Amino acid sequence: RVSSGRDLNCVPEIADTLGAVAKQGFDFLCMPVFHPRFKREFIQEPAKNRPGPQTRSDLLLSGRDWNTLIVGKLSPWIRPDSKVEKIRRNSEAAMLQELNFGAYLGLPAFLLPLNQEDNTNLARVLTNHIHTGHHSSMFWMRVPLVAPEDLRDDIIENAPTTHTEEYSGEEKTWMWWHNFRTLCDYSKRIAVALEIGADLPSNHVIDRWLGEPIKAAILPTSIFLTNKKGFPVLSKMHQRLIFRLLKLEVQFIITGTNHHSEKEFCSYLQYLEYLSQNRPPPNAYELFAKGYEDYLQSPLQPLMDNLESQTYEVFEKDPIKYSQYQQAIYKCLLDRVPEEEKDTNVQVLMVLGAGRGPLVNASLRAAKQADRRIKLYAVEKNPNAVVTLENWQFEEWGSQVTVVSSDMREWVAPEKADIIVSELLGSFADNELSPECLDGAQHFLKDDGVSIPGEYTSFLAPISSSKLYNEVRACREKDRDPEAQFEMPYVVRLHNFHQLSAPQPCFTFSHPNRDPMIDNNRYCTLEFPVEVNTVLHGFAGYFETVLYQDITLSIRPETHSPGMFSWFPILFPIKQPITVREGQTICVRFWRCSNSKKVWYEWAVTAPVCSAIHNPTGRSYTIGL
Amino acid sequence: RVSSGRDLNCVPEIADTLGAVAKQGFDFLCMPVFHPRFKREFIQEPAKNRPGPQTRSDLLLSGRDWNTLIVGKLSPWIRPDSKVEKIRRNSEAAMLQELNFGAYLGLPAFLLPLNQEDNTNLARVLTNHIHTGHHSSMFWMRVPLVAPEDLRDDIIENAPTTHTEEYSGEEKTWMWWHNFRTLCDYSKRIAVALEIGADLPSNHVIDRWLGEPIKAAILPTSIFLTNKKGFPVLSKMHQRLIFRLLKLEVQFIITGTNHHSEKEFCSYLQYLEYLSQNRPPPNAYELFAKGYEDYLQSPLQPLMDNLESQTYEVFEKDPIKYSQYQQAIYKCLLDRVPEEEKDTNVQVLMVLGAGRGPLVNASLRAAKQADRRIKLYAVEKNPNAVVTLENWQFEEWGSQVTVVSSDMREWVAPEKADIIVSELLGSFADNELSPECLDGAQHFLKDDGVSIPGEYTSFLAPISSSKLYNEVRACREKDRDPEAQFEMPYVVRLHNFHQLSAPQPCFTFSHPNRDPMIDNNRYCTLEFPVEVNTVLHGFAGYFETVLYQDITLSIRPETHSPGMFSWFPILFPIKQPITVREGQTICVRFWRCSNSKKVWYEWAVTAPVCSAIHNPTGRSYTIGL
Amino acid sequence: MDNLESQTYEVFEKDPIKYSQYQQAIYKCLLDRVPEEEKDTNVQVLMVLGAGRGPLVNASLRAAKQADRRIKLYAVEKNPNAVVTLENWQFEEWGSQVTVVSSDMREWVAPEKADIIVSELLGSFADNELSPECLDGAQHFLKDDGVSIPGEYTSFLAPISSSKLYNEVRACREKDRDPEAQFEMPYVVRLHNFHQLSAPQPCFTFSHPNRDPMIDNNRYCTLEFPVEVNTVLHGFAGYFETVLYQDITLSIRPETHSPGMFSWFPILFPIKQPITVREGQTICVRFWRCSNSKKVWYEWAVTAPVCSAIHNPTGRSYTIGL
Amino acid sequence: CMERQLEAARYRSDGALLLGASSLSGRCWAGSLWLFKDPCAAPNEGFCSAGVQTEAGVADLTWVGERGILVASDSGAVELWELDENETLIVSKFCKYEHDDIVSTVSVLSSGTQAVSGSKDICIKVWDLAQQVVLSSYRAHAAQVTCVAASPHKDSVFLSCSEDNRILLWDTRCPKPASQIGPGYLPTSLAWHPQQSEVFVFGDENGTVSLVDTKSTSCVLSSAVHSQCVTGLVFSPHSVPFLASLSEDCSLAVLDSSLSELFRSQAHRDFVRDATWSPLNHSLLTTVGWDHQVVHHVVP
Ligand SMILES: Cn1nccc1COc1ccc2c(c1)CCN(C[C@@H](O)CNC(=O)c1ccnc(NC3CCC3)c1)C2
Ligand SMILES: Cn1nccc1COc1ccc2c(c1)CCN(C[C@@H](O)CNC(=O)c1ccnc(NC3CCC3)c1)C2
Ligand SMILES: Cn1nccc1COc1ccc2c(c1)CCN(C[C@@H](O)CNC(=O)c1ccnc(NC3CCC3)c1)C2
Ligand SMILES: CSC[C@H]1O[C@@H](n2cnc3c(N)ncnc32)[C@H](O)[C@@H]1O
Ligand SMILES: CSC[C@H]1O[C@@H](n2cnc3c(N)ncnc32)[C@H](O)[C@@H]1O
Ligand SMILES: CSC[C@H]1O[C@@H](n2cnc3c(N)ncnc32)[C@H](O)[C@@H]1O
Repeated sequence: RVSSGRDLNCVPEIADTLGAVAKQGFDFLCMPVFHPRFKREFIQEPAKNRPGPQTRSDLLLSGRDWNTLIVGKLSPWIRPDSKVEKIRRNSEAAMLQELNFGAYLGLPAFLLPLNQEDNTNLARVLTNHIHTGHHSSMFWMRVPLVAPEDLRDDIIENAPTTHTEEYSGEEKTWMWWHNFRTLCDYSKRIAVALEIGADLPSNHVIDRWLGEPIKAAILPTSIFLTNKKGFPVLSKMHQRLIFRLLKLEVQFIITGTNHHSEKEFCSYLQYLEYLSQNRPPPNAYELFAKGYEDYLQSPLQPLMDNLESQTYEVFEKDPIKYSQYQQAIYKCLLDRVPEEEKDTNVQVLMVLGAGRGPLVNASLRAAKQADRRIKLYAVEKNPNAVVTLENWQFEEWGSQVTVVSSDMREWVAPEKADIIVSELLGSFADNELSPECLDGAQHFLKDDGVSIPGEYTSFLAPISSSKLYNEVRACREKDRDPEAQFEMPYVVRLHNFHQLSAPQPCFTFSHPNRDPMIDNNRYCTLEFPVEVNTVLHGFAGYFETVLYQDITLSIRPETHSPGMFSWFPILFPIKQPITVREGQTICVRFWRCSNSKKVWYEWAVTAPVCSAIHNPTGRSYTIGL
Repeated sequence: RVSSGRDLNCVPEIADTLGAVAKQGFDFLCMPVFHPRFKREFIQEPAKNRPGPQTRSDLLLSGRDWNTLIVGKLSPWIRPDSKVEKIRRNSEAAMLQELNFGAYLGLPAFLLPLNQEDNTNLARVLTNHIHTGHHSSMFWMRVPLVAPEDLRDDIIENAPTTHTEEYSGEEKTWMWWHNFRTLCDYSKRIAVALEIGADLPSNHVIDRWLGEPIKAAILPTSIFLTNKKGFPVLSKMHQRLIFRLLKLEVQFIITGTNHHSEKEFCSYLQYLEYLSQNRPPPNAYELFAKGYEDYLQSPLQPLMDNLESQTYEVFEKDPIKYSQYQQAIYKCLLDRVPEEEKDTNVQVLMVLGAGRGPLVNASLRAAKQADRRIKLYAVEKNPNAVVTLENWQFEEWGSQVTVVSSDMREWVAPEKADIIVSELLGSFADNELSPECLDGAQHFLKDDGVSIPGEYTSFLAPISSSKLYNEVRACREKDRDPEAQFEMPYVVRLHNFHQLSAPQPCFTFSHPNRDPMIDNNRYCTLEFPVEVNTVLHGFAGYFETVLYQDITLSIRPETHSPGMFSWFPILFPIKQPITVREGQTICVRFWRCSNSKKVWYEWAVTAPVCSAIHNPTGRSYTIGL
Repeated sequence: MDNLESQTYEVFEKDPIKYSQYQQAIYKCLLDRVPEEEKDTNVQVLMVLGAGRGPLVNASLRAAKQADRRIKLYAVEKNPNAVVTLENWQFEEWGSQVTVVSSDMREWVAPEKADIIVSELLGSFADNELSPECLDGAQHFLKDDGVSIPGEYTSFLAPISSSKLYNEVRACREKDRDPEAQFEMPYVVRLHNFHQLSAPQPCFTFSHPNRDPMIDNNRYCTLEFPVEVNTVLHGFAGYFETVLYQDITLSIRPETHSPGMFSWFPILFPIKQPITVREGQTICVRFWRCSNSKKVWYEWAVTAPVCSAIHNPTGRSYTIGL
Repeated sequence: CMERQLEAARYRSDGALLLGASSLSGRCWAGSLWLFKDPCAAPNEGFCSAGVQTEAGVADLTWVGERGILVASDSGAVELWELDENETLIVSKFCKYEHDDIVSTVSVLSSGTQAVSGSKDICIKVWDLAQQVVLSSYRAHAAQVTCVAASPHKDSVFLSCSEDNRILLWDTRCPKPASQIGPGYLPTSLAWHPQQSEVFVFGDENGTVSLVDTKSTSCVLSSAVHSQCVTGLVFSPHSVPFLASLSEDCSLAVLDSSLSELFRSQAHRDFVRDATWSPLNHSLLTTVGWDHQVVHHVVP
């Protein structure tokens, strides 16, 4: 299904017009609330006292129809940034009037254009309207991919079009948006209605937009080609852009008149639905992740708190993760004891952090797969899960598995293990304190012992997203620092964002740590080449892990384990967005800090401009040991 | 439908038991998460190291079944307020353990008993559990109407029951609750499971409870009588209490064994459903108000802001209000001009605040009803509604009605009116600035002119409600006074509350104000006799209004206009609850204050103890002029 | 909304330059309004709109004794505490000549019309103390040929650099309000540890009497400041100039500052986030003077070299009660 | 009834008056065309020779000969309506929806068989009225086209002005037909000089009327005539014509060759939308306005 609307500038009868466009199959109608040619005077007489009514009556539709089917359009003659003072004042008054009438009607969205560089007074009036009264209407800024001045025909003799390429010039429209939403202080009610032209711009211009809050994509009828049978179609690149927009779940607005006059008007919408039905099918990960798009999740405590039963239940259903663990254990058992010893040698395995016992059964299956003998310990610090473990050990496992209700850092082991197995990795690998736990546990690992995972590494990549920046900004809570929400990492299925550079490794940990001075504190500097103009809002974080030799897991996008839903990326925001030009380098610095009680990250951007050192001394985010 | 559960203390097989009680028709099952007889040691050996499992496995049910069908019950041997220190420590540890296991299972509610006076350490442990981790389980404090010590048989020779009556003694159980929830600081997750005995207490004890957060009513099988056919039934007073509880939408828990052993167990639940189907049918007001029960609504601005279209649409559908207005206008027209003048005399009517024109059509109908001539002005300050008015005047009304887009305080009238009609009354009558508006308008009323409404009066009544007190407490917002939410009135369909005294008149206004020094500032003192022990949390506010002679409107409960949904009561909270004993008098003081820009209320309780003067100088709530 | 304290009048009464300039303005106006052959036949109606404790009243008396012309004095004051001082002085010294009027000039129904109205309602940003609204409410009892002193005034803005003052504004965060409200209000401050980045340029201008049928004190202005150093912008300093009468002027603008005049310190419009400016770049700022029936406030935003957020929208952090 | 917002008034050679009106407020946003052979009786609906209702409002119109009427519609359409042979009915001939927005201006070329249309869709289109098709579609402007005006004698020459602050002289004989004639205030109205085929006049949104000689890109003369936007400019039929200027300040002005004011009228109470000179009495000037007034002025 496609949420699609019809844009019109001429509505003689609202009932007739709405019925017609609904019979065509559209879901909403973008129309003017005042007659677009009906200019109104507010200051000087006699036009000041023009007898009403000023527009059509709200009684022509029901409240539900107004609330669900009508999008308002600002009258085109309203120009608050005109250079004539009279026109400025009249446009201010008329813009306030039309916005107040849209709020009166309860319109879900209102359309305002960005068709020039200077929209300062427009932003002033819109911000004042937003901070006046109690209304919940969205505001769609209509902005084109290519400005009309850069689309005009080259038919003016003494004013030819500059055929030379300008990288930032062809991006100017984005700046029109960026300044506007900057003047309005990133209001969550101000979104983008992106208008697509006949000729698409270069790729970088289109790359800018996809991290922005696009709620609507406007498709004029003039951009539709004609196929062999006469139906309106789109070019292949337009289809690619439409697919990308469908992933963003924007609403599609069809404007202009019917140019394929042999066919009816519902053919354009039919072609849109055709593209939607013929979109690339989603993979298993995209199905598991549907619903979590750009949903922020605050930091949890892996040691201070205990996991709930439903959490184990859902994260137990990841077949790829546990099949990889089983393969790692199987290869390790085969490489640790030969076939001539398959009966004489029993291997001590210790599942450090067993939960409800998925790695215990993985070890059992790997032993039945390698035809080797194992002796199993299942250590778990969560007593609620220890109940599950002990019930399973009484009903199924038996003598082979020994359940140990303890912290691995606290457990005095009766013997030493040949293999220790754990799944303590967070989204940033070490952000759930796997190094500290495995360091506290490695004293009962044999001198020739093996840890699975063998090693892990975190990765960082600068991202651009007004959506996620606004989502983090909306996390301000009473009774704490008004900027503490920017000094903590979030787990989030990143979606409406723009990755600015390739992910680069940040922190690395190995087990057993063969160093006499085991120090898990870290300081790392990363340089990211940026080859577009953009606005940096934070750093996405992934990880990779070597379980055993070639057996690996990864949420890094380039090497992502197929269909593995257990880990979403992490997000380190920054308090203030940072402008980056083409060719500039984003230099960021990350610290892994700790004391005897807690562990936390600190991070700061040092190029192209310096940010404040975020989360100093863990004042906003720590991980309890 | 009735949301009903089965209480049990013996569950051999959770699958079998849940299937059986679900086949009986219950919606949930109250059971123990540990075996109630399975006492556990936490300090001294050897019982400290008892091998597990400590309870049954969470895998016996699915996550959804745990989350929707199981209520946990604290083990009966757990006594945190015991006088033996060993028992205190073991009960603290075991209570934390069982609450953490209930949170692990994701149980929607957990049951804890209040069966003695001192539950201080129980409250300490429960509060610490509430402030530990991230869980969303409700906590049902099981408390009886009559304590078991006051229900025991008089069969102890040397310890007879005191047959003398004690007013506060027979209320002791409520105190058990009141202290507990007071120690826990009115936690929204701590509710009451009220247990009903065979013999109901006197009426006042039952009166205490109905303002409290009761989420469950527990009905033992031993309290059910036996009718002529052998089915379990209840007494008439028990049926009355069950009806009152059904209005509160509590869940009903059936406990005890089957004592009507000729019938099955579903007969008790069948009788409950029978009572629910045979409940008194709701009136029109209760139907219109269903959904708004105890929903707080912040103060609006009748003059600073403009009303939305849907608001006019919904408040236009009140036939009683506008029929009363029509009758008032009709009687006034008949009493202002005789029949011999019915053609020679045209009456100037001015609807000061016309909106979309319901009073305009009411005046037209009243003129067609009295056979008199009228000249209509429709003054409205909301331009969005002026659009509706002018469209109606062009399509229907015509020359008779003159639409005036202006504030009545600002409008220079061309002539004087015989009758001015308005509907500017809020829930507290004058809280929407009807006096100021009509004072600014009465200069173009004829010296013999009539205002409809002729007069109005506000009423106040002290109320008791932990529910609404918690709802107001939850209105604390960042970036303002942490106690500003207590210094403003709310519009709310009061429901889970206890009216403590009869409503008494507060402020009165008449129109035209025939006084040379028109002063709308007021100071009033009200004394309310209280004939129960209770806790005061605020003052409910109603109003009455004389539109014309005997034509009246009222939201005062004793004289409420039938089926009129336009006005909900108002609520003036107080920052701190005030204890009131039987026979004491609640003395409250209310000020109506104003300057040139705004109007606000100030209020303070002066007996039996003094509160702080609420909303001084309008620092938390004003009504813009 | 508030009334001035006695010590405030006491200290701001001791500015000899300001009141000598006012006296000179009144003297020149009296000489230019009535010839010598009329010096005895013509009495001039003077109205001190906002008299306080009566420094402009005595200035008018001295200017009349200096020009040898006759005057009839009204001293209008809305602060009753100062009206006590005025009435005690009128009983002890002034007498029949001065009529004390305890009222707001916007509310006072004048018995006659004035030849000259004199006021000192100017703040650090000229119109930030609502002199335009007050004089507009008062100019209905000014003669059609009447004179207002001050005749006109103009505000000036200049971008500044100061980590000191930025930190001082940051330290003004208070509980129970917007954590960034302290950046959305102007401060009066003797600027010191700062760097003026460009020359001051005029912002808003007001004249009295306003000879326009549609008297509108709302304003929108755009200022472009050439910057010839690398720097960090933290806010905008504000000054003012005022023409009391013809060549008689007052000014806190640094280039034309009235010598030894301590009555007005500069004003400071901060911005929430510092803005980096390179050599040769232009700081483009925009200022709005907004109002409704109840209050007046300023809104401001930087639009070059990068955009700031529109500061103090709809007066959510700072208003001037009417 | 007749829609209140009277939009266009045009005198025919024989003396009749053509009125185009639109409903810019109320329930229905349509339009209508009217022909009065008695012009003094306008705008009475019972005193007209012919009248018809269109589907949308009339943003602009112009005569096409003696019986044709070309209409720019709010619906994005250009529609030709032909008058009756008894001149008692106005019947639609064609109605083509070729613009993606409101068609705001139309002008018949000197041959009388082709037209030029401008719209808020930023494009200008050349129409062959006989084949009822679009010959060419140009997108030279960067904003909505405020006005187009065909040259009175050259069939391939016309002027355009848009909100991109561009005034364009068009000769469709060149591979690049548009030429820019110079940034102050936006141009709104265009009027060719009836005798000098290389002189025109343009009004701006600020109330100024300027006279331009196309040989030298420089304002020969200009004058602030109105306080608000100059919405129209019409020359008189005199041997040496007078210039009628209408504006949103609700006033009509009549200027001479040097843009000096000879007549000033405030008879209108709303926007003055069109003025037309009587071919029978050259001192008679009929103006229409959104106050639904049809005023007949006697210009000295
Ligand atoms: C021992 N044992 N016994 C039985 C089962 C187990 C394994 O128990 C666990 C328990 C928790 C976790 C794991 C294993 C590994 C992953 N880890 C990820 C966190 O570090 C960060 N969160 C996310 O990334 C996240 C958040 C929300 N939804 C997500 N995915 C959606 C898509 C449909 C589900 C992902 C949490
Ligand atoms: C002139 N004109 N034209 C067309 C129509 C009109 C009349 O327009 C209005 C508009 C608003 C109001 C009135 C009339 C009178 C009542 N008044 C009550 C407020 O003072 C306080 N609110 C409540 O009590 C309240 C809140 C929420 N829901 C409630 N009831 C639910 C039960 C189903 C609806 C009640 C608001
Ligand atoms: C009618 N009447 N009768 C008797 C006396 C009067 C005149 O009464 C007044 C009262 C107040 C004001 C004035 C006149 C004019 C100046 N105005 C300035 C404000 O707008 C802004 N504040 C500053 O600039 C400021 C703040 C603090 N200290 C400053 N200077 C220090 C240096 C030693 C003093 C300056 C306040
Ligand atoms: C699958 S998430 C990691 C699992 O190991 C457990 N765990 C985490 N840290 C420790 C620790 N230090 N000692 C024992 N178990 C742990 C957690 O309770 C969870 O079941
Ligand atoms: C039915 S709620 C009261 C109605 O009267 C209007 N109203 C309220 N105050 C005034 C006022 N002072 N002048 C005119 N209309 C008013 C409101 O906009 C609303 O339509
Ligand atoms: C010298 S500061 C301005 C002086 O004029 C007074 N003033 C300010 N506004 C008004 C007003 N509207 N009407 C009368 N006096 C005023 C103040 O109280 C102060 O004394």
